[PDB]
Amino acid sequence: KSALSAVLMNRFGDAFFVLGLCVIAYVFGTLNYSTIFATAYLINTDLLVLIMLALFIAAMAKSAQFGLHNWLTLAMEGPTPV
Amino acid sequence: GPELTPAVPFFQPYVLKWAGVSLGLVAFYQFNSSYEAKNGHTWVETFFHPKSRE
Amino acid sequence: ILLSSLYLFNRILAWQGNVKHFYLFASNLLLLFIVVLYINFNTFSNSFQFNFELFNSLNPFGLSNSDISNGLLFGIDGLSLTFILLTVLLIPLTLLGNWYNINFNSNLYYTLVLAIGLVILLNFWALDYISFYILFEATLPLLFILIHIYGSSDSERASFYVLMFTLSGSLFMLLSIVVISIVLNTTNFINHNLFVLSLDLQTIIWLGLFIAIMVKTPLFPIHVWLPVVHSESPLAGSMILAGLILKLALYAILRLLLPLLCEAQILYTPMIYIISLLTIILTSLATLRQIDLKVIIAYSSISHMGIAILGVCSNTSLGIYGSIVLGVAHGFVSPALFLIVGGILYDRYHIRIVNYYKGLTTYMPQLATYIIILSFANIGTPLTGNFTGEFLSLQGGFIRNPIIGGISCISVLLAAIYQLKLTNKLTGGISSIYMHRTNDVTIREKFIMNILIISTLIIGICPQIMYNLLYWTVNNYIYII
Amino acid sequence: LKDYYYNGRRILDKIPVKVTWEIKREGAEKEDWVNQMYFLYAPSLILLLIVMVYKS
Amino acid sequence: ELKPSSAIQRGPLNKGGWDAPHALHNDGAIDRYAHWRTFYQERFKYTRATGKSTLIFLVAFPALIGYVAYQSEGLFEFAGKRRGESVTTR
Amino acid sequence: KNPYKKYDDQQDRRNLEEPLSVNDDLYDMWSPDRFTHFKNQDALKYFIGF
Amino acid sequence: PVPFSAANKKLVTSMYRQSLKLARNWISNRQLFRQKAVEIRHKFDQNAQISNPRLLARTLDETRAHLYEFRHPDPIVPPSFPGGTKYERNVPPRMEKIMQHNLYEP
Amino acid sequence: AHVLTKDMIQERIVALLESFDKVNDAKNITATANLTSDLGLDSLDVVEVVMAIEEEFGLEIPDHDADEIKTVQQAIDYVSAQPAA
Ligand SMILES: CCCCCCCCCCCCCCCCCC(=O)OC[C@H](COP(=O)(O)OCCN)OC(=O)CCCCCCCCCCCCCCCCC
Repeated sequence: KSALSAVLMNRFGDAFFVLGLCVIAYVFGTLNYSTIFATAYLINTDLLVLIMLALFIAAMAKSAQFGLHNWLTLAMEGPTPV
Repeated sequence: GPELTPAVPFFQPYVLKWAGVSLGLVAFYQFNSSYEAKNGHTWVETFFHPKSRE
Repeated sequence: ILLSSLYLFNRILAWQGNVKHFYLFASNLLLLFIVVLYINFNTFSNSFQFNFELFNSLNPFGLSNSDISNGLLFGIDGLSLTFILLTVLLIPLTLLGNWYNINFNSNLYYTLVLAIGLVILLNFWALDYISFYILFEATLPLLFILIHIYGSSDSERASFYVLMFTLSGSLFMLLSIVVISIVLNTTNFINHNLFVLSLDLQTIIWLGLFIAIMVKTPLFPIHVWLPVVHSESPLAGSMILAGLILKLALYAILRLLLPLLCEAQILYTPMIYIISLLTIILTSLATLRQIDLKVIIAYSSISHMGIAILGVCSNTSLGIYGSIVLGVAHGFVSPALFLIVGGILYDRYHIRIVNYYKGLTTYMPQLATYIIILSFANIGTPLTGNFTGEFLSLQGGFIRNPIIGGISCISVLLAAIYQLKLTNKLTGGISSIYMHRTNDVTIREKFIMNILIISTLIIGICPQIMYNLLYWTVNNYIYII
Repeated sequence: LKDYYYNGRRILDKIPVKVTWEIKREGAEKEDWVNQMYFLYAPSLILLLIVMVYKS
Repeated sequence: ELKPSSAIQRGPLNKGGWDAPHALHNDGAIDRYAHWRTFYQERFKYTRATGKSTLIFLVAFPALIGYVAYQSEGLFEFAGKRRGESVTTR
Repeated sequence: KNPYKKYDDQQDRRNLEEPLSVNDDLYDMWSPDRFTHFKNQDALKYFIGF
Repeated sequence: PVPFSAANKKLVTSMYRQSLKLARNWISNRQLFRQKAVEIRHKFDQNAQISNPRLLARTLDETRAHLYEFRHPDPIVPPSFPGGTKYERNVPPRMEKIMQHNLYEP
Repeated sequence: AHVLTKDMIQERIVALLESFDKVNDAKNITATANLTSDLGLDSLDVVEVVMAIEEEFGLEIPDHDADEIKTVQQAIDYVSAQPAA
């Protein structure tokens, strides 16, 4: 059950990650770091906020911020070296 | 010193099958690319005979 | 040849008494023949290539060499070649997955299975509305008989569902095809984008075509037949129904609807997006409260089909490519999951209730590993074709309508939920008390599963490998001024 | 014959060769589908993969 | 006096096969639960609760999605939009 | 259910032929965990209040 | 509700054990745990002889309420038991022979 | 690792009871002694003793099985019946 918790909360994060990737591919035409960092300073700010918000929800789940933390303490069911 | 379980042969049928197919595929890829560098075209392309577009 | 090969069939039947080795050999030859056709297929051309006509008035029993075309037309382009390859990859596996569990009247069973496969393969060759419709319907009586005679306890209701629902949608498609026939006096797919009907008549013809699409895909809210039919079908029926037959609807959208009714399709796209979003969300949530393994697996297909619909109706090249890739990857992975639940577990225990299953990892570690792999493939883990299809479909959907595709992005989570909820209970915990230990997966079962996993992995790592057959297709159907 | 062979194999756990019911199950066990699936179907699939690679 | 022909010899219908040992120990309670869950449609009735679910999912939710999908049709264009540019077209 | 009683399936805390509720899938061992120390309403109060 | 009976004894003994478990759960320091434990035993001793029904039932109800007011969020359990960190870890498999399901195929 | 024996369990329980101050006598503690009768332990006192036993061998006694042990031999056979202790 602890494993199911972790995988599902991080799939919630990954859903917002996929949303962000779709926005990024549509707006920038690419996923490469070079091009996105080349042209990001000219981009409309509402679009950048949409992209960054989706990416931050993903990172929030990964880094266990107070929105989506619950799996972090459940993960102590695994062996200690894990 | 921990106990010993029965001896098991390293190269099982699955090892031989999967390694053989994979390595043969890579060997075929390299042979085709070399045959292309020499002959001018991939050796696999020679078997391609579609009707002309016209 | 045909005379001699019929003699060969007859003698084999006389001596062996089981037709199945001959059918396996014939299907393997068919796959090799299709690969030879692919070798000789020209990719730098958007024209149909291996054309032939049947039942022309000048040669009713031969091929037509006449200046008047009144028979049924057949031929292939890249789009149809893709699905034909999927079909001929799948057919021998559907024969091999029932090699040992059919014992009474097995010759008829294998004949039905092979006939259904051949009908679908011919359906992908059809080049006009009438030939397409004929091969579209011809599977229904074969499926009715197969499910009625060789299905599980509730297979009578299931056979009646698989006949009646599909007939119901097909008859409205038939209304549309009749209207096209009498209004245009032509029915073929080669030049049907050259005919521009008035917008009003377009709007009317679209409705019949889309009702048939809604039942065959299926889409919400006319999906409820598919879990029953999948659950009660024998294994070959389920494999064909999930891997091939549902793909006919996506193919129908591309081949029958978009080239002819372009403007009406533009007008109707938001309604399609409503229906597909309802399909994805509601069927994904309904899966969470199912107690039959085969029903759960069947419900999964509906949500993936919704994602594919959203891609194929997105009016973008990425969306259409994603829809096709998703169709192929689902055709690999869903038959594997049906093999696990209705072929391996069901042949060992003869029961499908989820309460009975727990902790299979102890005695069957290999089956548990297969379950884990196929589960993460089914929920779109990257490097799997399922991820490529879903990701591209969602890109196209989001471009077509940012709000609707953005909300559609929740399918990642929802699919993860129902699938991993099943696999968590199947593999973890202490071995169940209700079942005795059985054999782990056999060599035949592993062979089938390995074929399907390697296929999905190959197109997951390099999806571009399909592009040489599809790059015309991703431009043939979008409507931009 | 098939009924006798497979029933003896299934109950006794012994192969009916060697000739009195030997236990030697390790190897020498080919199923009736292997030749077709490994020498026709599988090479066909490999050829399809090669063709797709070079067609691309 | 009207009887089937004496020339007909009918035997039993046996499907044959090997009776395997019973690997599953059936629980009657679980089977009854599964039967109730599988054939729920045969017992369904329209009450306040079930009707409320019917109205939420078959009427309300489609109407919300439809309003959204017909209001926002053609509204957004995002490709390469720059600062100060409108991302909306209307 | 107290886990020191004996059950035919110890992990699931179920005995053979025990009747199932119609919503049994929401009450078995694999269902989401339930917390006893506070009532759900009071826990909502505390969480919102924090 | 008997002033002195086997059922009454079972109840009071279960409850006094509950009190000592609770006190151990709540108090980190061992010395103070012994203090509070001694005091619990004193409280349990003083009300031992209550005879009339109303007073005994009232004292039992009020001590039940006291215990419920002092319940611990997470008791201490040894790891190998139901609430334990090691419960059902590495459960040794049942030893069991392979039942066959198919005449032809293992 | 570490493994206990029946005599180790017995020696630990005997030292445990010897440490208790409410007991009648130390020399009179037998393997088959009754705590209720021979040692004259109160209703609550035997509870305190069972709690001491579980705090000593690191196990958890349910209510129904705690009240069942009446003799020292009963305690020893119970503690040897438990794998992790
Ligand atoms: C009952 C359901 C309704 C039935 C209505 C339809 C019944 C059809 C009966 C099946 C017969 C169709 C398949 C045979 C026709 C193909 C014969 C042929 O030669 O194709 C001609 C085509 C071009 O050939 P040609 O112009 O002569 O030039 C050759 C140069 N060397 O050459 C080619 O390009 C090769 C074409 C390959 C086509 C692949 C066909 C795959 C399936 C073949 C068998 C299907 C059997 C289905 C049985 C169930 C009934 C549907």
